[PDB]
Amino acid sequence: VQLYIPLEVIREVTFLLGKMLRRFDEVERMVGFLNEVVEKHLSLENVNDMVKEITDCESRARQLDESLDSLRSKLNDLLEQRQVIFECSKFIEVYMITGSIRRTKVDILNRILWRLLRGNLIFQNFPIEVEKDCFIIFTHGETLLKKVKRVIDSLNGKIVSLNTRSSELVDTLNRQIDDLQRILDTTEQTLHTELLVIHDQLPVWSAMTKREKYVYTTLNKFQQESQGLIAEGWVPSTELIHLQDSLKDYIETLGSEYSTVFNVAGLATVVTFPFMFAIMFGDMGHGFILFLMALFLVLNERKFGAMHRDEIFDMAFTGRYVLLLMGAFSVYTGLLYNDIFSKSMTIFKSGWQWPSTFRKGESIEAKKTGVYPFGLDFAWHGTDNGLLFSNSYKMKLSILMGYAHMTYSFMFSYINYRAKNSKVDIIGNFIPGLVFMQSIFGYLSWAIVYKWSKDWIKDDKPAPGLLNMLINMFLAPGTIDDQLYSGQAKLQVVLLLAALVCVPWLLLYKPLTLRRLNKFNFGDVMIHQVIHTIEFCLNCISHTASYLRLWALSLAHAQLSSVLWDMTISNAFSSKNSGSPLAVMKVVFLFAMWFVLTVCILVFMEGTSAMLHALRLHWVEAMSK
Amino acid sequence: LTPNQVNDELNKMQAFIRKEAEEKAKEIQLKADQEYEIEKTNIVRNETNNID
Amino acid sequence: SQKNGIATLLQAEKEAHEIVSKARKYRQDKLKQAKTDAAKEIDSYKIQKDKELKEF
Repeated sequence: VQLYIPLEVIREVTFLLGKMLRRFDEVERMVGFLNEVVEKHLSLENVNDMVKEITDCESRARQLDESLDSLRSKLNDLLEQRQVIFECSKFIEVYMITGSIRRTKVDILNRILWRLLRGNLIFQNFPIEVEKDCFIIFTHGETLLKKVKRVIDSLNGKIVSLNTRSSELVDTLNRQIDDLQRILDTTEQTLHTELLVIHDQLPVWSAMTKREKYVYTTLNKFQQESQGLIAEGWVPSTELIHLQDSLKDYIETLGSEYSTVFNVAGLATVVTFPFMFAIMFGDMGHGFILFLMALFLVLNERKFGAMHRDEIFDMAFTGRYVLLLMGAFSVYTGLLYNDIFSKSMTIFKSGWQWPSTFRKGESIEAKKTGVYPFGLDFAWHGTDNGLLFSNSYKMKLSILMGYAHMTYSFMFSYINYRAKNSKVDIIGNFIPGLVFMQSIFGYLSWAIVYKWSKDWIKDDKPAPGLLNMLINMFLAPGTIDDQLYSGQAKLQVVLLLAALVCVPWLLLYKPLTLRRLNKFNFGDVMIHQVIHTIEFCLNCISHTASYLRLWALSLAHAQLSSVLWDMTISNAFSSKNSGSPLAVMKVVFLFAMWFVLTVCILVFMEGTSAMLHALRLHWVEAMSK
Repeated sequence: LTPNQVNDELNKMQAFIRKEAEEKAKEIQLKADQEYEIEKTNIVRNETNNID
Repeated sequence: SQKNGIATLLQAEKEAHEIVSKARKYRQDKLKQAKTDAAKEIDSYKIQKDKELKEF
């Protein structure tokens, strides 16, 4: 859009747009000086009279600080002169030069005076307690006495000649140390009196300048053509009517009759992201721990809101409601599985009974009595082929839930093209996408359910393989080795032709009917639709195989929680030494080793990976349809 | 907002614009009356002293 | 009536300028008059002096 702001209403429109320069650089420097002194120890008139009290106080604070550090230096110049008298009357009590020097130059002054006077000196040093040092020279002779002083005064040594007494200058110097220390105690008291009205006022003086400089930096970006600024810049289309309703009401409510000219997926995430998390993170024990450490942050969200959060805990507390749902769904799905710290729950009645009379150590099967009511069955726990059944179940679970997520997020594209009122986009992208996706992987997801529906043992029919059914649906059409339903060989040809007819149709409908409605770059539409067709037909295969990470990370979580239990607390269970101190400290130490490993790996450094994988399943597999 | 409301805002704005311009122009011509008299007074006094 | 009103306001500020200028020209003229009417004011006082010489 393009605004036109007159000069009468210019600051008001700029401060309105802010809510919807060397001067304030200098004043920013002065507020920085006031911020350094404390650490060291609006209308135009309402800014113009507060910049006055910034400057009028910066001046007195600078002169009072510069009359304080230069007075502290004069104090130390007398405290260094008292010590070189105290440490050189002591040397006589145990042609000589006495003075002060920095400690880093004592050795180089010793070497220069030893190279000047060839020998001929007795050089001492006594540390004054920047760090400094005293020195005594004993220049034995003459004619170099004014030349030793050109060594001392060159590298900033301050000679202290006394020539009267070591007890009469000390009184006249202590009569100045305290007399100047009282001036320190006066001016520093005045300093701390001045800083009281400033330390509680700097967040106003600073925050005025930080936004006033920000106003003028933006006002430099405008045009200034014909005694009126032209503001050209970007605004989203949702906020156009908000600008045209807020700028119109504001210029009229203040008078000044010269009007301006104004020319020109996280809502399905809220359930699916914790649920796609929970499919990978399936356990009632780890899920209850994560729900509990989330509910600790939800119930304490008032004490943690008014608190400084570092980045990791700001990440953890900003999402205190993503983790509550990620625990609440993990309890549900780990009650669907029998996985409570990788153990089973014998809640309901089993659908499998074991034989009563069997030899010890032999391999036995179970006879099917019924079906387990809610969730997976608990007679698959200590089972040799239980992992094959869990592989089949979780693979087909991942296929069906990825199919459901993709065909749910693909309808939002139709709702978008319907809200845009573009039937060309509907018939060019949604329908050839719908009857391409549903004719292949909708058929796969239907075939999984239909194989689950049939018995295949009471019927005495071979159970078909569904991998080499979809392999043979594209390679050898019409040839069905294991028949899955009546009329399969002729319906799969119809579905194959319905899928293959939408590869030219999705690629050729929209550019050839945008070209027909111009009777616009045809090269920018045809190449884009070829890329869209290749990308979509690739991704329909590439995402239904990428949703199998819901089975991958679930298998990884279940097997790691099993082989951690089996290494830690399956060793602690023994019917020998019942009640012994060693046999109970064994259980204590192995429970501690189990619990810290579960919390450190299987919650924090495993559920974070499950969280990020349910995140990329939204960012790519759902937010591309 | 709507055509009645933007025009109501217009009427108010030009009312202030026009009024202010009237006051500003008034003060310049009011100082003009005055400056004519003070200057005339001085010029006339100097000459009357030469004449006298 | 949005872009019909903007046109009225751009005009009004121009008019505001002009109203002010009309007064600004008037002020400059009133100063020139001060010198001229002061020059006319002196050849009426020179005859008021000559009057009282002839009377004398």
